[PDB]
Amino acid sequence: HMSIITDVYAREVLDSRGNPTLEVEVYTESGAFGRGMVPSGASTGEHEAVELRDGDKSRYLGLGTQKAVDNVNNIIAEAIIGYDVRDQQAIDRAMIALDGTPNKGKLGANAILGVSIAVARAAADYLEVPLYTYLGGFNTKVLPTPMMNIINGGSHSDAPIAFQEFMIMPVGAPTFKEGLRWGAEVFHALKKILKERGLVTAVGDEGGFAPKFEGTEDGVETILKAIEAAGYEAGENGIMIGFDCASSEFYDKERKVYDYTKFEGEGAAVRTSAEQVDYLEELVNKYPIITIEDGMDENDWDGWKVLTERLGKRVQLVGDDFFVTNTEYLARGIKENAANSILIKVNQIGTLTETFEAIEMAKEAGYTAVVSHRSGETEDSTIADIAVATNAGQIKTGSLSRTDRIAKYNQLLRIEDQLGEVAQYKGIKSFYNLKK
Amino acid sequence: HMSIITDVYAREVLDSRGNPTLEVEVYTESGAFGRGMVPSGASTGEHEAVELRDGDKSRYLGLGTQKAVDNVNNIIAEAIIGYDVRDQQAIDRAMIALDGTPNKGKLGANAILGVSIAVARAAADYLEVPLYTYLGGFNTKVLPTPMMNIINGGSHSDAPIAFQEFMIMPVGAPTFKEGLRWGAEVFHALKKILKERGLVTAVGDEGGFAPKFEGTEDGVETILKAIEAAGYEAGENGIMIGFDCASSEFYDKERKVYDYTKFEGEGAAVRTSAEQVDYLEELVNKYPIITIEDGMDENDWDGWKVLTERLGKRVQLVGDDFFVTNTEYLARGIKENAANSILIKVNQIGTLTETFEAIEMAKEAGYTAVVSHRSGETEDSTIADIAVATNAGQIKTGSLSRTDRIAKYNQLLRIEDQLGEVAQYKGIKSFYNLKK
Repeated sequence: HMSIITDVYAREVLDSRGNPTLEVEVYTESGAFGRGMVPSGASTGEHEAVELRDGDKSRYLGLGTQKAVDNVNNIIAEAIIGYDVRDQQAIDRAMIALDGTPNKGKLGANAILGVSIAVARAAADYLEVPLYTYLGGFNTKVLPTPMMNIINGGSHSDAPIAFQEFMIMPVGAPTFKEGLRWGAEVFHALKKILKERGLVTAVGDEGGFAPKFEGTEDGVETILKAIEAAGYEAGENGIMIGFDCASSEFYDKERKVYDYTKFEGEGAAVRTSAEQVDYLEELVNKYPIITIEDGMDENDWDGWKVLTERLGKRVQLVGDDFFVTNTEYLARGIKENAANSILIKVNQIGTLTETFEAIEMAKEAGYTAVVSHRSGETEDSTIADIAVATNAGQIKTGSLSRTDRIAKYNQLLRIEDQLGEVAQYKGIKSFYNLKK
Repeated sequence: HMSIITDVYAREVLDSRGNPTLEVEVYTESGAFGRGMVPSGASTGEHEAVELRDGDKSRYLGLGTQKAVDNVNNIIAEAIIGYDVRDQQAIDRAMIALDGTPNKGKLGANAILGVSIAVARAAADYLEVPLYTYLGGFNTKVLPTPMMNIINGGSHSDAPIAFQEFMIMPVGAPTFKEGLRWGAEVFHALKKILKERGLVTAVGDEGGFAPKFEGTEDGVETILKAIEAAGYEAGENGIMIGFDCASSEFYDKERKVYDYTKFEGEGAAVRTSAEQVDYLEELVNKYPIITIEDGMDENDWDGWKVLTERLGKRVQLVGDDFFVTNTEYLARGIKENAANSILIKVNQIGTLTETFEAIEMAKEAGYTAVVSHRSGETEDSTIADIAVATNAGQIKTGSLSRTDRIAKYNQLLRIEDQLGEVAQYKGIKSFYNLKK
């Protein structure tokens, strides 16, 4: 038919670290071939694209997702059928205003993401045309600019460091074909610094470091020296650096300040709201610095003003929790009048329709839509393809430790060659409203 | 040429930890565009298969595969048109004549494997059959068995241990689905202790760790005890383990004696050839083994003849560096009883048809085969379906706590869903080399 439906199939698969996910076959006869699934991460207690799990001993130690798959696999056969897969919106938006749960799922947020992923894929590679380029008109070309990691912290790290990560960028990059070498170099060349001086024997994350390092204020030698003779200049021109500070971790709501004495030593002073801000601004003033991420909790409604009050046209700040690409919060960013970037963790936004609506809504004013990877990932590059399709601009995928991220990078380069002529990056306009 | 295997299209792509590889596409005159790619790994000198890497030191320290991509596109593009409409062997096994070198370095084992995989994974393009069905056996319904690295070693060992990598093995699940869990459950049990241990929880990109013990009257006790606490039994009525000895290396070539003062503390203990096998005689019996990779050295000829006479039905003699998956080397082991099994490395052998033929010849000599993971881990899951195609089943699949390793099962659960009705679990009686 290619326009009517009377038959489909679906199933489940495993994911990274052992959080299996969905897998649905929405083909028409033997007239379609592709794949459909979604990454995942198990949690609760927040308005995420929260994920539904089984817990039954038979369902892979209680970590199976067949129970959430059952909401689709039990009540279809030939009963509810009658809608088509060509109509992207008929699946995307006719569904939400039937359940309307606040945290994005009763039958499954990951289910509703993977299902529409399959919907998009069901004829993408059929058309013999790239996936990103055909979901509306023809207007998706830009590979999201990758921001790379150099440090990690918290319980995601082997050593006691607070800030969840520090990040640098290839702002000098001409094109992705050649640029693929730069990021791989920054990861390969993380074993030759210590000798100039005599330093510590510890290991680290996907390509960031977790050292037994005495104090936060000194984190310079392990990074700047492994910026210079990482193969590249460091200084404060030509090359940039960035940070990240795990917004919704800790807030002394009982006293209207923050705290950072969790990881500061017992001999340290009280780091505050303003001591946090001014300590980042210290490197904003006399360090090559543009990009920042997180630091302020789900509700730091007024606090998101602050990092763009005086840290004005000199930086760009990503906010995970209060933005999460969610529609209501993405609107309230305007109500606060001072948002500047957003985090687009794929399993925080749900359907692709809302994904692109919110992405364009943000990027209209210059927001850099950072589509960020997740622990539980599959062999498909659906997330980076979505980022390309929605012309997000920025992508956060850690470093080259994991082949499932290497797969995203490879698929995006394949895409670049299918494009042919895309040596594109927007220069200083990549962060846009900047003159410092 | 309405039905002639006409066109190809390869490219250069990536794999684990920033190493380039190659991807191939073969087009039929029916509507095919199929994609497929191969992992990375290279050597030189003896008969071992060899990659062709770009001489430009910029392209990943000279690890660029663009020259292999050219060997495909500028040479094979004219050697595929006009040939037979349907002939698996004639189509695929004819690349050594074109290369002119036995090790296949001039054209490339990776490129040759990609060329083969393109047509072999053309199922939905036009074959009407799955890959396992096509590659030489029609109605196989065989399922995998993981040997996984969770504790590192070998080259990383300043401690009083040597072992290159511990492989834990599941054997005795009630039915074919439950075998996956029976092997996957152990990494969680190891993590149960390691995190509270802290004794350098160094994480390798395999997904494992590198812990240390102190001495005897406990060192190994925890292997038995932790799985007891988890409840899983031990032995060929339970969980069994296998070791990658890395014998061919540790056996100092300049001295030719298994002197283990190399990795252990300086002292007295030393093992010779006539005294090594008592190492296993004391180890295996209280801590059972299932699979041993390259049980002992290749420069030790007269002395492989104690293990197969003492425990020669319980200790699988998996030969990797004894065979290098090559036809001539495998025939060597066959000719005069140097082992009883083969480790497969598809990127070493070169083609799916060569892998199938090698497994067929191993079956003819009573040798069980095992596909194995390689350093450059792909996202394409073709490399592992050949084992199910030839009923080899077992696979070395890194550590299942990561996506590079999970993707293979994420693929093969589709095969497990497709057995038919006749999949009664052979299980502990699957072996034909063992339990003669």
